[PDB]
Amino acid sequence: SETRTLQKIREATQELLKYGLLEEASKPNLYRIVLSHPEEVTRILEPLDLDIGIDEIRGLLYVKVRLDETPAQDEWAHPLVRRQRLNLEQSLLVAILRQHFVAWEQESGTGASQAQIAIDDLLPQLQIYLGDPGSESKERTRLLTLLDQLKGHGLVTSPDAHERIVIRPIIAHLADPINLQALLAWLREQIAQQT
Amino acid sequence: SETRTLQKIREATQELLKYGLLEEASKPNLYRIVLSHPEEVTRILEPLDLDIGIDEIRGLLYVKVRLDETPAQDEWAHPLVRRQRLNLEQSLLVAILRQHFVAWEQESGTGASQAQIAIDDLLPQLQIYLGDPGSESKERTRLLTLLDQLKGHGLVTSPDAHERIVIRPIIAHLADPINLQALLAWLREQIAQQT
Amino acid sequence: ELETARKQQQSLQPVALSWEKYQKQERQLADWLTLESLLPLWFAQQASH
Amino acid sequence: MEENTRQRTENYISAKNQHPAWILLATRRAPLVLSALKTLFEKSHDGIPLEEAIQSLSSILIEHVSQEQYDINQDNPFLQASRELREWIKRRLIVER
Amino acid sequence: FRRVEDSWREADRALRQSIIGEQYHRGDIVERLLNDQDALLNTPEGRVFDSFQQQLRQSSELKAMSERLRVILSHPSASDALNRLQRHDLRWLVKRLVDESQTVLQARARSERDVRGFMKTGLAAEHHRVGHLLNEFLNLALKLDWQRQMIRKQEVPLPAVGVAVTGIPAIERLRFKEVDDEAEQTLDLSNHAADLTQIGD
Amino acid sequence: KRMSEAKRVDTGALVEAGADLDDIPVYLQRLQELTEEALPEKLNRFLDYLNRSSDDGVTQLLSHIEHEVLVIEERLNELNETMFRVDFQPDRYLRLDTKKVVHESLRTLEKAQRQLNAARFVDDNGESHYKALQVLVAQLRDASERNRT
Amino acid sequence: KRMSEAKRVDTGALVEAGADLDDIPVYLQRLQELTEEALPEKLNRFLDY
Repeated sequence: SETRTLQKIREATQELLKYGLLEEASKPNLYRIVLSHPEEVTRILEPLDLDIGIDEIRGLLYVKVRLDETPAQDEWAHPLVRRQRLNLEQSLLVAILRQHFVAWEQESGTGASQAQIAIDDLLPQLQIYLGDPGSESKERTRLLTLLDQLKGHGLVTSPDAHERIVIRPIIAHLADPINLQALLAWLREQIAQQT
Repeated sequence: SETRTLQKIREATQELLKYGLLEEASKPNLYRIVLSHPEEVTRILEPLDLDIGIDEIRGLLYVKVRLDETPAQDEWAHPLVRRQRLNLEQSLLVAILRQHFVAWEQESGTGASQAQIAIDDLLPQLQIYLGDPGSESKERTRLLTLLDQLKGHGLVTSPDAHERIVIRPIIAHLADPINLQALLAWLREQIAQQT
Repeated sequence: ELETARKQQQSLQPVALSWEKYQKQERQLADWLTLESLLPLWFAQQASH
Repeated sequence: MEENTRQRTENYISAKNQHPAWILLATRRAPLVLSALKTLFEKSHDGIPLEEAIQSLSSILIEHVSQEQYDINQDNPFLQASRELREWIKRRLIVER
Repeated sequence: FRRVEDSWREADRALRQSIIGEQYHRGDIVERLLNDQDALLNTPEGRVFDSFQQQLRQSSELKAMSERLRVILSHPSASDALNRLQRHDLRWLVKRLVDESQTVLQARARSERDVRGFMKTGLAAEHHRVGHLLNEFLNLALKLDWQRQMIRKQEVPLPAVGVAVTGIPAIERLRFKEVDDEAEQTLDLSNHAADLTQIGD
Repeated sequence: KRMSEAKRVDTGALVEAGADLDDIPVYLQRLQELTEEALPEKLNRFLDYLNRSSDDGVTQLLSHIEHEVLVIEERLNELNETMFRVDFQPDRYLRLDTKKVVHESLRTLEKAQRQLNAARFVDDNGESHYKALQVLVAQLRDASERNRT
Repeated sequence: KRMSEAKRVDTGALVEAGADLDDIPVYLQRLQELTEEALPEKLNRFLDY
């Protein structure tokens, strides 16, 4: 019947759907191919109510619901996407990494260099804001579980030889950072009131 | 201004992608919408290397992997598919379910999905192949785990109040003669290797 | 089930019986009309002689 | 009759390695298991409800905590009773329906 | 009787297994059922069962036996000869037997139900083909090693149909713990001492 | 005529095909298959086996009920033992005497079971046995369904 | 074929009849009787009720 879409476009679109993003520093072929065929990609995604947000400064592509704002409800619901709500600890970790990424972009500029941090610099703040689980080993296990969970969402890389991790630039496009700031303020108030 | 696909078609295709299948008996409106523009749905799914099969007789639409240039090793390697490959205990349960399905269809014709079987009827059948651990509760737990796994693939509804399940007509297409005769040859080969 | 199987076989047996009785007439017919087709040439040879 | 002589040894060996009863009597821990099981099954003749059975077995095993040479549990005898009922079901000593 | 039970259980299981056997016509399976049952019945334990059944027919004698047992166990000497458990067992011997035979009858009923399932199949055209295919596959199945988990969890080559796609991980779908609901639920440990003057005359 | 007659008593096999010369193949194929299965000759055996199995079921059940009744008798004897240890009054104690119900339905069941035991000896391939068993299971199922009466 | 089917549907008005051409008069008699007396009368009773 009709002709076929270019195999590269199909492959890149399926990748972007599987991982919800593409990175210039990781998969340059798909990234540049999608950017050079942007109209085609938005045409493919249009009928699913999907669209691509783009970032040349940070070299990040990502999907974004194309539903018109408040179309039928105050806050939308999309069949093919599930709006998960992170548990408390996960919210703290995203808040911490968001703030550190913002500081990194202050010191280095936006999208100029990847954000990095050491596990030993995160563990003290997790202890500060959540309490001691019983040992350094349990703290590290909890942090590893959380970091794996975020890696599932494409928010963090795996630990490397320096016990360091890289913060995925996708955080710059998070939904409600102000709610994260509010939660952080609530936490710094609770850490004081509780003791 | 911009060409936006009919809202109904967009909603129907999004839901159909969500559920992997779409039955007349449960969502007739979207099913008919798709049947009214099947080439639109094919045009929509073609780029992702997904296609649309159809069975108007039973009233079932199921998305199936496009065959044009997918890896011949298996279509389950497709990036978008989320569910794991079927395993052969699940395949045994599928075979028994298909046998019951055809037994019922003989009496009821190709009518709506009244294919229902008591959970108790399965235990004797599975007991032959999977042994007798001598504890009806243990084998019930085993069978219910298998049925949960199959409901993951959409072949059966979860047990209702009366410990009964309904076999989704999709099974007829996952266990149609060509698939059965491919599996049969592969299993004969496996037994030959066992010897 | 067994009773209905007995009735089905009782009904079907005469079908095959008559079908054989009919194949016999089919063979009786085919070769006989072939003989009729051959009659003119036999009579032609005898008339020539 | 000579078959009855030699083939009988194979019968006995197969029983030794297969039959649950002989396997049980051979285990280093047989008497405790046998006593507990008879205690359970003597007082009722219609089949113990599983939960009642595990409770009674935990009560019994609480007694045997004094045996220094047999798997002393002093942290949760209930879990021990559950695990051992499951084990005995695995040996086909007790079948539950 | 504890072994009569096992004999009939094995007979039923063998019949069920052979039903999955493709070679059998409807007539062959009925013949197997009848002959397996007769053979089981003609073994020694089968004759035990049959004699028990005849006694059930002539129930007068069994009732008389149980009455005599009641009389026997009431005697004082019974307490000396047997402990209470043994006396109980001997008293309800007949009940125990009448209950135990029910398992033989239940295995027999299971086999009969399975042959009912098999017999009625006066199939049609489309069904018949896949019926033969499934029977062939099931006969292949029996020769596998099911108790080995690895064999159970082998990956079959079946086509991907009903293929669902979900959870495209759009960053936007995320939301965060709204702990701002801080209002505590107050505790109530007050003893509600009551005055009786509030109920009427 | 014969082919239409055969379809008159078909079940799911001959209906898929017509009633002309091109349809004889499948008809004679069905006849051959039926002859190969050879079900009809089994009929006399299977009637006897049905008689025996269902008679076993019914008799076992009707005896299980009887011995349950006797268990109830034993329970009342235990109660009698308990009251006998205690004075209901200065020189009295209470005793529990049972008795057998004279319900019409039990009388009908007894009649039917007598007939069933009278049917084992009439030799007609167990047809009378089957009729007696039929009437007995009729009562069993009837009482099973409308139980509360 | 059609008259055998008719006898198949019949409820007792053709039990006495055969399935042969000599029975064609029987089929015609029953059909005319239906059309002109029986469907009319039965319809009249139905509408009265």
